[PDB]
Amino acid sequence: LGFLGAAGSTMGAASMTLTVQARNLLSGIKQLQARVLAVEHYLRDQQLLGIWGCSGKLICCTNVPWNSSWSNRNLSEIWDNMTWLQWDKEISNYTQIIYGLLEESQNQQEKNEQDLLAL
Amino acid sequence: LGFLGAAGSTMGAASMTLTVQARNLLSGIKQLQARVLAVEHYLRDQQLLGIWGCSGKLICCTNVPWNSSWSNRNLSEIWDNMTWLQWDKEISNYTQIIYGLLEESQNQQEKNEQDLLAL
Amino acid sequence: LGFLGAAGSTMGAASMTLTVQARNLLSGIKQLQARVLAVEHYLRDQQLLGIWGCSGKLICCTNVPWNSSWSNRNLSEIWDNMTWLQWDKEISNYTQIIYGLLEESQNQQEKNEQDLLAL
Amino acid sequence: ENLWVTVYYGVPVWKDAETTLFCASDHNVWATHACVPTDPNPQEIHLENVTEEFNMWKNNMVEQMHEDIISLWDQSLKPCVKLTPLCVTLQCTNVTNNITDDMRGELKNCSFNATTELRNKRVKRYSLFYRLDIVQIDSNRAKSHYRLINCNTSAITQACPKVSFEPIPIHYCAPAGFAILKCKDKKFNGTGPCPSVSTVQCTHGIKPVVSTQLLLNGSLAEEEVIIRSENITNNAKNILVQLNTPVQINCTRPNNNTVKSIRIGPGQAFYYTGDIIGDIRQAHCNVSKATWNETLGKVVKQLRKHFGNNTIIRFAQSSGGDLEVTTHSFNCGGEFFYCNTSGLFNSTWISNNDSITLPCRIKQIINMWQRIGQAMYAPPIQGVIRCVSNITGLILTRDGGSTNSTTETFRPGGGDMRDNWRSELYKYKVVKIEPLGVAPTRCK
Amino acid sequence: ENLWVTVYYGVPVWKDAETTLFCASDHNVWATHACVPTDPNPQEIHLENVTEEFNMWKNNMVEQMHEDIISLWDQSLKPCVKLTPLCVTLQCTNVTNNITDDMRGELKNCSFNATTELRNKRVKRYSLFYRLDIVQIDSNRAKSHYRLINCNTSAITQACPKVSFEPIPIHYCAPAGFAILKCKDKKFNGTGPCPSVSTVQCTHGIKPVVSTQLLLNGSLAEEEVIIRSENITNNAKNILVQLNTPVQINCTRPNNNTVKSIRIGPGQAFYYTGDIIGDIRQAHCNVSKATWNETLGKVVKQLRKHFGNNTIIRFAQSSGGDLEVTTHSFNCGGEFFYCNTSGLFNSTWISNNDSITLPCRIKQIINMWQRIGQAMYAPPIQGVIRCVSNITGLILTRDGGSTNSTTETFRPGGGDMRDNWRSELYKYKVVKIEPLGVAPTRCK
Amino acid sequence: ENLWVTVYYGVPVWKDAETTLFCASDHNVWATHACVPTDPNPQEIHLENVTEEFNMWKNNMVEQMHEDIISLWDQSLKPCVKLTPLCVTLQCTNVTNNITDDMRGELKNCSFNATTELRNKRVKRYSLFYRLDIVQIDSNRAKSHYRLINCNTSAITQACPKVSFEPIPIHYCAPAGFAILKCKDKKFNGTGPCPSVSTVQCTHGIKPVVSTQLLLNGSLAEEEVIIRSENITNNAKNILVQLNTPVQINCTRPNNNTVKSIRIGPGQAFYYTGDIIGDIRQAHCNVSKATWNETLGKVVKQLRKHFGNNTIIRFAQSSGGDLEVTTHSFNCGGEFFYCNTSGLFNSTWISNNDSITLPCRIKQIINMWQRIGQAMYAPPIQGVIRCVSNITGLILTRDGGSTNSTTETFRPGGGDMRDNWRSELYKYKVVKIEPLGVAPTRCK
Amino acid sequence: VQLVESGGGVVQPGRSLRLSCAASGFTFSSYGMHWVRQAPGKGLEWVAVISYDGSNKYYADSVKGRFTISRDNSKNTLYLQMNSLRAEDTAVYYCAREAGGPDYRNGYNYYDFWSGYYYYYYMDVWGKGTTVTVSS
Amino acid sequence: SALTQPASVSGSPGQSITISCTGTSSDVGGYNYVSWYQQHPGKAPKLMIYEVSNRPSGVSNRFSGSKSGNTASLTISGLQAEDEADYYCSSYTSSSTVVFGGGTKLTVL
Ligand SMILES: *[C@@H]1O[C@H](CO)[C@@H](O[C@@H]2O[C@H](CO)[C@@H](O)[C@H](O)[C@H]2NC(C)=O)[C@H](O)[C@H]1NC(C)=O
Ligand SMILES: *[C@@H]1O[C@H](CO)[C@@H](O[C@@H]2O[C@H](CO)[C@@H](O)[C@H](O)[C@H]2NC(C)=O)[C@H](O)[C@H]1NC(C)=O
Ligand SMILES: *[C@@H]1O[C@H](CO)[C@@H](O)[C@H](O)[C@H]1NC(C)=O
Ligand SMILES: *[C@@H]1O[C@H](CO)[C@@H](O)[C@H](O)[C@H]1NC(C)=O
Ligand SMILES: *[C@@H]1O[C@H](CO)[C@@H](O)[C@H](O)[C@H]1NC(C)=O
Ligand SMILES: *[C@@H]1O[C@H](CO)[C@@H](O)[C@H](O)[C@H]1NC(C)=O
Repeated sequence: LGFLGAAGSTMGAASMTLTVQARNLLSGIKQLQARVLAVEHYLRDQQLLGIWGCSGKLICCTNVPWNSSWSNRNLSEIWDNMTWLQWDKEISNYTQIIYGLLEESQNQQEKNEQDLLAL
Repeated sequence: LGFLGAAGSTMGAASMTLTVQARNLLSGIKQLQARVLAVEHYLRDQQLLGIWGCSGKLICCTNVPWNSSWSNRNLSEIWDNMTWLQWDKEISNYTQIIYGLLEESQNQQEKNEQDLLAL
Repeated sequence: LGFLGAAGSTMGAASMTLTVQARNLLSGIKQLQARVLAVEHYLRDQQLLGIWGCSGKLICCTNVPWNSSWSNRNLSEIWDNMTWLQWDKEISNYTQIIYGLLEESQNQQEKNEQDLLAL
Repeated sequence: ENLWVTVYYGVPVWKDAETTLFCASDHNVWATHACVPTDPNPQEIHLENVTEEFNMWKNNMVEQMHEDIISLWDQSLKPCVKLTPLCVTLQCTNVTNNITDDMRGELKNCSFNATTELRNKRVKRYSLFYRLDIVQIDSNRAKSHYRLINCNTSAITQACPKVSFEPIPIHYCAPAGFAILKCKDKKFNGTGPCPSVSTVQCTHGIKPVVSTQLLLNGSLAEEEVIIRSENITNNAKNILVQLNTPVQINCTRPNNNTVKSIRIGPGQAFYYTGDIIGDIRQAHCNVSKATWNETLGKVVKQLRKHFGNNTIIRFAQSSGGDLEVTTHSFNCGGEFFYCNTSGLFNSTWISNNDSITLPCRIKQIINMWQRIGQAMYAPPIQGVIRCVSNITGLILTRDGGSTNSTTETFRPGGGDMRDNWRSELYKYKVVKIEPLGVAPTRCK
Repeated sequence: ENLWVTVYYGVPVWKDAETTLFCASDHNVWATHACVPTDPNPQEIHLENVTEEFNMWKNNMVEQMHEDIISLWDQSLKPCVKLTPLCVTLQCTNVTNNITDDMRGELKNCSFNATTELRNKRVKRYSLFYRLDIVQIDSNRAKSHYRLINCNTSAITQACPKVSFEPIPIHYCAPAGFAILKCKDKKFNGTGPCPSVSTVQCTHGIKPVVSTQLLLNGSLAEEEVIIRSENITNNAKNILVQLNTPVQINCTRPNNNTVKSIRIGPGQAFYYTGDIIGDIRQAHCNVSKATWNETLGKVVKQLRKHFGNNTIIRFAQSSGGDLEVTTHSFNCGGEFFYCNTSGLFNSTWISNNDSITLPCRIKQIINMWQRIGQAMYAPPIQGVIRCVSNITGLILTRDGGSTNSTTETFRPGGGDMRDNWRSELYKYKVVKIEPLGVAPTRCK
Repeated sequence: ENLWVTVYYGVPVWKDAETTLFCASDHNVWATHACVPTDPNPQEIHLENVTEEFNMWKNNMVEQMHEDIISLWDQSLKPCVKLTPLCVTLQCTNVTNNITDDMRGELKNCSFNATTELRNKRVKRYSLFYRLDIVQIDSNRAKSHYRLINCNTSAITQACPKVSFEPIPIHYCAPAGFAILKCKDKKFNGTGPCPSVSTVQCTHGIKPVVSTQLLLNGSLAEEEVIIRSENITNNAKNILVQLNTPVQINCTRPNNNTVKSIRIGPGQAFYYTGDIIGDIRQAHCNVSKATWNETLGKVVKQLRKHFGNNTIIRFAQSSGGDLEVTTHSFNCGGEFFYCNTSGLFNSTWISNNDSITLPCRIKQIINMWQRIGQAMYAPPIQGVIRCVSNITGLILTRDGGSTNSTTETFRPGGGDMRDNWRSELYKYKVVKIEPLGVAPTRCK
Repeated sequence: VQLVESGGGVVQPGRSLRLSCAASGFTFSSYGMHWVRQAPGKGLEWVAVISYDGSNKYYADSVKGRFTISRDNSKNTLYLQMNSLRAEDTAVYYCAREAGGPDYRNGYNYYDFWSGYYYYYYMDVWGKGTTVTVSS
Repeated sequence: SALTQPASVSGSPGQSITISCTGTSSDVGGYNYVSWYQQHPGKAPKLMIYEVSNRPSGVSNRFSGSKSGNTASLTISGLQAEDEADYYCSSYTSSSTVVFGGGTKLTVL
């Protein structure tokens, strides 16, 4: 598969092509505006991963439980019977709250423990 | 609290908003220049943190005791009473020496120690 | 040392300047072109390092062997009787192969294993 | 034993997006110094089972593209000689070079005064103009006084004969972080959930041919004649018809033109029409009669598919107004042709080795776009020009009413400029890549 | 026991720093396409336990605003018709339409030989001019050989009547990595610490009002009249006075002017005043007398806090120079007024309905700022002009010393653009965010 | 024995690269108001056992310098008064002064109709011009009709008297991610390995001195004269001779010329030589005779090593072409001089104080950079001037082809602006830093 | 600034004769030209006028059909070709230049096609004349 | 065809004399193209007056002229011996030809 070749596939399969997608995220005035735009988007995402404790991690298991009502679905349904495009449509309403929960419950709290335990 | 909400708080109290400050660091021709500069500044700090082994961390600890000649206040006296604005002024002229010290005293030594694990 | 202080020295000796060489990778229209381009080169390298499992690591160690056809030399020659400029020429034609192996053989295997160590 | 949040980076997810695109190549007004060559190996996904709904007329790629074209035209025209100094009273008489009856009144010969190399000196001079380039300025003073058509509005500019207007195809390329979706549905209706989609980094090249009533040199439909409209019952909007077979058109300006050159000012060269020798004949375009009729029969059947059965269809001539809308227009060699369509849109349809010649007229002073901010003068072309092109599509409008499924009349449109490219870019959509996604599981 | 060096990232620390700012709007001169949509959420965050020193006149936000207005004017005027073809001599006489002795000879009836659309034709035309726009030749035979006052300098340019010069407010926004710190202390002048501060990403809008004496349509002081200066003991600096009582002023150009236009060159339109219907009247501004007296009394109460008590204070008008530094110069409706404010500054204060009418002059040829490398014309305005504004502040100077350091006297003047915008920008300071720092503690 | 792969970041690896460079500042054409501040303390780093191979003439730094200089000239020139209004018939007479023998026919007194501030008033003006600036229109009849040499081609434009032409040295700096490699070797002739290198972030400053046959004000060789060429047997190539000893040259224009001026239009002014105070004499340059002889002998000494022994070496004057390729051209005070070099390149050398005075010509209308898209009028300089400069090197042309392959003869050449800069840029190479690399080890 | 006539020979009645004006010292090619004749004891009689291109040629009625005017812009030469000469044609023939020049109107000199001067309508430069005689 | 002109005129030295010449609409009452020449015997004629009253460069200010209706007039003020020359009137006609008058002999005695 090439770039986005996994778009029509099972989420649990597509997870094995994540580096394919990551690889292709980076490459008279418009040309600079375009290059700057790509950089800005790349960095916004990297920063967010760097807040949740995912710097350098392709996949992260977080320490944050979540509200089941966001998706009343079986894990087998999510991972085996549907695509990522479909998944995004189902949970698009919770993007901001998820990110906020991770921010507070991941490194903002975990690193309080890092200092407290450094004895 | 929002952005800079903790600016007048003590250093200890203000450690509770590190992720807040981080998120607000990222977003005719002079406006393009302003965007490029914001990126350049951001990357310099990220590179320095990477050099010190702080990529993805809000809080780091090194292998270096600090030199008391830089400040003669004790631990709780600083952390529970001074703000970060005040502290930064108090030790402003030692910023560069501390950073240079961290760059080599931690990682040249650590990378060699971790290379020897191959023997 | 200063920038390129060990450039003519051996590969082994040069390992002590890695922390030095990285320092100057970062800082109307021509100036933007120059600055944007420098950023792009920096970020391409960071992306490769992230994929390879190099989260700010100065020295990375992978789980991937190299092909015996690429070099017939022992480690004592590589590290003590060779410089990095010489080595780069010596293995120039395998860079792409190596990188493909560093990305795919490292991440697919790491996640197939890591996701199961989390149960 | 609850569930936890898991973050996945590198997720293959799209969002509708609008961004800028890069110009890519395979002097010249479009194939310029700030456009780069493409990589000729598109990394397609070979139609994986992804369905995506998208459409024409809402694709803002067209608007960006339109603006770029305007900018390229101005950029190449800025460093060119102003013809402002030539806005003087002109003295015309009848041209005497064996003009046939069909051409009487088409050409006018004027003498005038103009500046030259030295500021204080002015030299009498003459040139030949097409009648459409001048106006009479005063019956009262006499009957010989004329001026150039646009001297009472924005200045006319011309130089840079060395610059080509050849429609070299340009590819558009996505910026990093973006991708272009491509529709392979050859039966696509222009608006629906295209089941056959791929992804490219760059579109194929599109020739920037600018025309009015008939679309020339575009993509050909591959299987069948197709029709595109934003709303079929909207009689204010245009209808795009893509043909599946090209119609070959042979155009000419069959007159041997001498080109002359004088200086107006300090390196300020002016080119103009000198004597035309041989006799004078009307410019024209020919189409196979048989192929045109075959083409229409296919179009009519396709139109009927979007109407009831045994709909009686008529073709007819345009409403008039500016010549640009009235006639077919195209550029060839830098020359500008305005051609009648009387031999093309005339016949009617019923429920059950020859050619068509279209007369053409020539203009030199042209307001290139719908705006009147500037004006351009075409240079003359030395010798005799012949052009061959392919009709790949038609732009038609419905009359504002028809009655009881009969006399449904279609006429040439071409009122918009944008549909010259909507007809080519309909196969593409632009999306942003959103690699960061979240999906739950059971883990430590 | 021993503390180790530790690193905290995401630290709330500020640095005094200078960068540029983004333009956000609320076409016009300022609200051009090159400006960001209005901030939908000016999310102000108050800072607990923060005191900072904000010295204005060190605030380079002023300089950035100064440069932006200059550039915007130039961008707007750049594509307009020039008045170089009008730099000919004129035959002028006194225009008559029931003109009083006060305005007698002020307005002239002038004729000149104009260029028409075709450059080889000339015609005689008439237009009206104000005395301040034109000059004579004395020795060359006769006096009716007038020329425009600025044909000896950079070409006078003006047209584009469609462009609005209404001072629409513009917001400034920090670039990423920066924040704007605002002073909430209502008593704050321009120096020293401000005990109550908050930050924003974007400031509120500020109107780019141009003025030489009376600052118009600006922020009002809320608790008291505030007198600000870089230096309050010398006579070198200007005194900026912000009122807490808006003073309404009603200005007029009571002349029902008719506008005529011609074409000089290729779409090169020119506009001028033609006749005036009805009899001619003197331009003026009306200030409520009682309000003005209260205004000055409040200023005096404040002067006594920088100055001593029981001091006789007197006001006087400007010492002279061109009208720009002598009169109250302002624009309204595109018209440029030069009003005599001596009626506002002809009183004394002691140790312990009725309107004021200020006569005004009208000028059409202006130089915008203080540069003389450019000149602009002004369009005529059809009809009668009526304008209503609020005096927000005064630009005052102090006279250069007195016997026994008593009887202080003040005068309007010092109308530099930079000092007008100080009254709006004093509330803001721009700082850089420095998220990284060291604070040693116990760890391994 | 089973060893694995490691990745090293911060690896000292070089690649050849093509990128651009910055500027240096500490008005004029190059060190402008929009030029990058220089580095007060660049750090040169010696590289232990690095030998680097590089080539002159493959160095793209030269091309970057070329393009920037052209751009800077155009930026400087753009906001100047055009002299198109002065392209009129000139009525020429003689110069009423004491003219020396070599100056007869060198100057003409030209009178003409000139515009004034107002477009209805015209006056007769006169100016003195150098013969090379003036062309005969009709020798037959009139015997007095003349024009400026470039009025029939792109306009002559030049004013901007406030801008100097001092060749202020510019340091070039690399962007982050790049480094500049400097060669410290003193024997290398530019094609091969350099055993002693160091790197810098910025080069020393390089002066953009205009030259042809002789190279002025360049960095001197430190140990020996070095003769560099792309191919020694290719007589179509220029030969660069870098001296290890300066030769002093003193030039003068011994004429106390007075500058007069006229107002042409709306802020449009022109400056020219009017009166001349004192006698009229030819401009000239002095070269120490003894120094030149010894210096040339040193060049010959080296030619005998590059070429074979017992070969008679001769020097001769160039064969022809326009002034720009036959004289030694240089800028002094903003003025352009074209000096005869016949007294320099006249010798025979075999294997077995005083001075050289060179007469000079003056050209005021200049077609710089061999560009035919524009011309400039150098402004006159008030009073008598002197020029003192150092000869650092020569550009020679070998006359290829000889019966029995003997008696090599050289002529001055250098008709390429790019070849002047070679003398300072030959020491530098631009490198991309590649911090990533891979190597084998024992870890897992 | 001279007009020099030649070809003033003697012919029998009915014979042809060619005159030639060797113009020099002026842009002959930019000026119109005339021939004038004067029989001994008689006043001046105009014969013919010619334009730069010849586009305009006019003759006295008295010489019509016998006299042709032509010119060479380059050789700076004016010609008069006489045919069927009558006794009455004996005269001194003169070469004269049509004055004229640019037209100074509205601030700018105006010129004809190929920068030819226009006519001021009076002869200025005269030659010396040559004698043409018809014998008997 | 020819313009009417007196065969001769005369007057004493130092006196002002005029020479009349009469044409038609197609001259003086049709154009200002009206000129006078002075012809010393044995020489080609030279222009004295053109454009009715125009002075060629080199002609003395004692020479003038006028027109009225179809009558042209040459004024010679201060007659000298040098004036004993034939005078001719001429005109550029409608028909673009040049018409000359008969020629006047001036005697100064
Ligand atoms: C109001 O104005 C007064 C007078 O200028 C300010 O007082 C000065 O404050 C500065 C500190 O920025 C001191 O260095 C000066 O010595 C003070 N001047 C005097 C005469 O004492 C005062 O700070 C201003 N601000 C406020 C809020 O009142
Ligand atoms: C060039 O010619 C001008 C005239 O066009 C000379 O200027 C005149 O100089 C004489 C004295 O020699 C004065 O009497 C005149 O009044 C001047 N006329 C004007 C208009 O200024 C000028 O000197 C000549 N220059 C040279 C060097 O020949
Ligand atoms: C003023 O108006 C009156 C009519 O009301 C008229 O008679 C008089 O002449 C006018 N005066 C002037 C100076 O225009
Ligand atoms: C014009 O007005 C002036 C007063 O400014 C006066 O002296 C002059 O006589 C008036 N001229 C005419 C013609 O009314
Ligand atoms: C050259 O190489 C040797 C390798 O043994 C090293 O010791 C030395 O430092 C290098 N020296 C210089 C000055 O180049
Ligand atoms: C000089 O150039 C030649 C090539 O023509 C090269 O072989 C030689 O090594 C160079 N010599 C030096 C010392 O640079």
